[PDB]
Amino acid sequence: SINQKLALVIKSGKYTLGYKSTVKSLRQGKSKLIIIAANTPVLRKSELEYYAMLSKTKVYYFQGGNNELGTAVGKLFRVGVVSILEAGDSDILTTLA
Amino acid sequence: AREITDIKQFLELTRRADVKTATVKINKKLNKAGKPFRQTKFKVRGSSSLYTLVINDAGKAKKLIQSLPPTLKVNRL
Amino acid sequence: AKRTKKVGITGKYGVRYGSSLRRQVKKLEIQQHARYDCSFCGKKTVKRGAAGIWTCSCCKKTVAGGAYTVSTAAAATVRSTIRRLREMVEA
Amino acid sequence: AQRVTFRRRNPYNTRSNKIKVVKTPGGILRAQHVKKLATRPKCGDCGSALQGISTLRPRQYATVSKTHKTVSRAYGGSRCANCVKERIIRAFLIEEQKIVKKVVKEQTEAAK
Amino acid sequence: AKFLKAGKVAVVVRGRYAGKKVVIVKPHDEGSKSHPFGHALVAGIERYPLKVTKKHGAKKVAKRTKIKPFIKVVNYNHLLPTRYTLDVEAFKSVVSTETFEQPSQREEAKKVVKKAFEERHQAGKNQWFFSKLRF
Amino acid sequence: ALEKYKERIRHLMETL
Amino acid sequence: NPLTHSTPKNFGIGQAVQPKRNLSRYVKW
RNA sequence: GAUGGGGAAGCUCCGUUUCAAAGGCCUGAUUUUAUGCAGGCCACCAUCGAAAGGGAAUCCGGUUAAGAUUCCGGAACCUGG
RNA sequence: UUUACUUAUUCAAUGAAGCGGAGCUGGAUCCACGUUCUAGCAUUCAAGGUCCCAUUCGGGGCUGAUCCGGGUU
Ligand SMILES: [Mg+2]
Ligand SMILES: [Mg+2]
Ligand SMILES: [Mg+2]
Ligand SMILES: [Mg+2]
Ligand SMILES: [Mg+2]
Ligand SMILES: [Zn+2]
Ligand SMILES: [Zn+2]
Repeated sequence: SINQKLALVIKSGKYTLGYKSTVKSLRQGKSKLIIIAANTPVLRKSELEYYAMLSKTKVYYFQGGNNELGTAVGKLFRVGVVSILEAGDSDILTTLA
Repeated sequence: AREITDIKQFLELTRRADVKTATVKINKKLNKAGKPFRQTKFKVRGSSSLYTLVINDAGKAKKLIQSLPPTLKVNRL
Repeated sequence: AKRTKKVGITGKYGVRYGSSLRRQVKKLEIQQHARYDCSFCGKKTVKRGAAGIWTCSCCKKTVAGGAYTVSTAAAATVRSTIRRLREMVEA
Repeated sequence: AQRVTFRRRNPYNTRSNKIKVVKTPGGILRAQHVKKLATRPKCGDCGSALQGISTLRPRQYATVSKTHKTVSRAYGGSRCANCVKERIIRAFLIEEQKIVKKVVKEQTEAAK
Repeated sequence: AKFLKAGKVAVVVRGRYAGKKVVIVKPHDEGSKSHPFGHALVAGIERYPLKVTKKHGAKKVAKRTKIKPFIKVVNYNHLLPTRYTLDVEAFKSVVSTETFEQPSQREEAKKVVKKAFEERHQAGKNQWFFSKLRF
Repeated sequence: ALEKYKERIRHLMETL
Repeated sequence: NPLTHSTPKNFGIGQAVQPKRNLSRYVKW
């Protein structure tokens, strides 16, 4: 599942959590996929989508809020957006997600 | 009331058109709780505000008194 | 260390008004003073300002709701019914 | 031990009749009437106090310069920096989305 | 990959020039001793030209087509990049790290930028760049 | 001078 | 004329402010 | 609590913006018919009602038989031009 | 008697602003395909298009914005 792929990325790949680090990765071109929580405000989501369009980065819309996204990435805190910097062990980039 | 610290500004204030009167006041004070010394306050009476220049040097104060304009009405002590 | 065996928040009323009325008031007072999750920012920071008005301390979002709870069962049923009708109209 | 009196003919403790006790150069205590304190101006979008704006009674704002009542930014004064930033972002993104939607609608009309 | 290259048009979101459109003349990803952060040397428009119609005469059009530029070093977090591009070959030499340090080579740099922007606007290029953002 | 400026602007329109 | 542009106005519902029109039929005489 | 209106034999009553043509501003050498004002714009209601509500700005020292943040001396501030 | 009509009379609202009919108007009897991810913005006889002027700082006409009605809704 998508949660299993995220857990595999957490245990094997490179990732960053949070809007500011995600934007820095997008600006530097190091990002490869961004997961956006469902309760993210629409202006924030639009800015992330515009940055992803500029940097040619894939966008996935997580079915769940920031609490669920934090649980899925294995943290005890809420996360609004997750940027995957390197996922070679996981198949998340090559799949539909 | 305003306090001035620039000597050129004080001279310009003394030569200002609306200025007619000045006052020279002498105080006996203590510097760093030591020996007595003499402090001189020059007060120029403007139309809106009164300007005060404070000088702690007796010789410089005497020189400034000599350098005051002659048409200015000076009230000593 | 529980200080009261059963009255709870209704200990401020003492021995007055009757026990059944005190229980009835206790349930709704716990509901109205509880803290609720914000549907926008995802935090448990929503409290009642006045009856029917629920504000989130973070993100400053104000939602209309029930007198002593954020969402009533009737409102949830109305929401589901309106969603079904809208889906039928679009389809 | 020195007791004081109101200096005006209002004998009641109203919001406009507040006093403080001050010692004069004459060596005596005397009442001194205090004006009501000013309220900081608020943002028009979020309601927070505006940074860099002087806090005065509304008539007193006519006596100060434009520096004390503004900041050097668009909506300086009336709105705060974060709200101005958010509305700039919203304006740009919505205009871009409008262009995108118009192009998509024209393509859909052509294909339909 | 990277989109914050020379010639990229961005919108300033913080500072005195907030809400105004600039073009990146020189990016700096690694910062410097001064401004120890990713930043960009940009040239933008402080005062946008007014709209002109068919009925306006030569003097009125000349008055309404005036452009006041500015040059700025700005943090990346204070810029919102766009998808538009603008040629920076005409003022690439005058906007540099040493331009800002010396008072006042900024005046000569802004004269060059003003002349380039006014000539391009009279030519009619970059309508979105020369259009004021309404917010 | 005005004619020369118009010619320069037209040339910039062509070449830009 | 490169300086002039066509900016049509949308006078539909929920759009730009309605222009002046002859309301002689609706005059309260 | 008047006016516009509407009741009442009537002294007067209702009502307070309606049910009213309820008043201000801009431009003009208006293609000239020759000494006659043309083209436009914006709109809602009198007045009374607080010496404790709201509100521009002043203090110190001295002075009288009895005045005093008001007079006198000194030093300020507001409003309008 | 039954069934209609509006013009007296009655009720309500408004900024008396979009009512009724028709379009060799368009798309498919119905619609305006001018507005629905977003706490932005929308105002100076409206820009543009086209006929003139006497070109000169600009000024007029049609259109943009279909027509008709002897009923403000
Ligand atoms: Mg009456
Ligand atoms: Mg009165
Ligand atoms: Mg009072
Ligand atoms: Mg007395
Ligand atoms: Mg006096
Ligand atoms: Zn919240
Ligand atoms: Zn704000």
